[PDB]
Amino acid sequence: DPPWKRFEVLPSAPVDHAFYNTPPAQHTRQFMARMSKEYKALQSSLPDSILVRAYEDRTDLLRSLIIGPENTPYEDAPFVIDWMLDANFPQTPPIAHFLSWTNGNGRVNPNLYEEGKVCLSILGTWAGDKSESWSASRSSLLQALVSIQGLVLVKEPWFCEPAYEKLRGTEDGIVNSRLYNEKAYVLSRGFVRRALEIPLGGLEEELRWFYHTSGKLRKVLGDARALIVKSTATQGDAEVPEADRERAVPRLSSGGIIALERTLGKLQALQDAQTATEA
Repeated sequence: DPPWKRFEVLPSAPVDHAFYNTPPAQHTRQFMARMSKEYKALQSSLPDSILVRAYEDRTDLLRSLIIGPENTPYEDAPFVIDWMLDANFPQTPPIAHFLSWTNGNGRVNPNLYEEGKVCLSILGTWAGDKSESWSASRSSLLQALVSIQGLVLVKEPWFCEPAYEKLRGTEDGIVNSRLYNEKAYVLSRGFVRRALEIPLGGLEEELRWFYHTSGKLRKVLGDARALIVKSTATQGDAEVPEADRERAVPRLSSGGIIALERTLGKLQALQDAQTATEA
């Protein structure tokens, strides 16, 4: 009944799930009691910006949706991860397959690979970042999901690359952070397009409610169009205006404008179809 429920168990894993064709393993006797604790934590503590779906028929598969936070290149865009808990969960970390709707352009974040890999210590896939290593007694799916939102979908993701952290504040790191954020912003807009063009199993009504009923597609379109005007006004300038400092995405290049307007045609076409169906 609620249009935006943070945690729900649905009847059936969707056929579009990344792990739909991997048959479910047996799991230990303690697995189901552990999932009861995991569900209780998701229901109690997921923020409004993270949806999770579990399934009655596949107790080893989950799908999550994270909305990009405000004043990041990711703002208002949907990030979907398909999850598997293997036979050894929770001894072993959950397995993440990120849906990278990047079309060969590269990564949308240094830790979110185009083939689906998520590099975080809490997923057992990276050594020594600010997310803590996985362990059954400390860790949870909830903690994994808030680590992605809190440590990956950040304001200046270019520094998620460990080598580059030493360059904060420097003239080159500032320039490269802006260049990176311009690209992540344009690519993230394409994530809104993909999530709405191709119905996502178990998340169709939620996405429609967020982008249509609650007005976030209007916001995405308005923000992009306002950014095209400001980018046209400042296309030459050697330095960004003072009020636009501290903005995650202060301006776009000419090629980014064109790229963004390609996506706006598809996003406006989605709004137009919705406005039709309401007549």
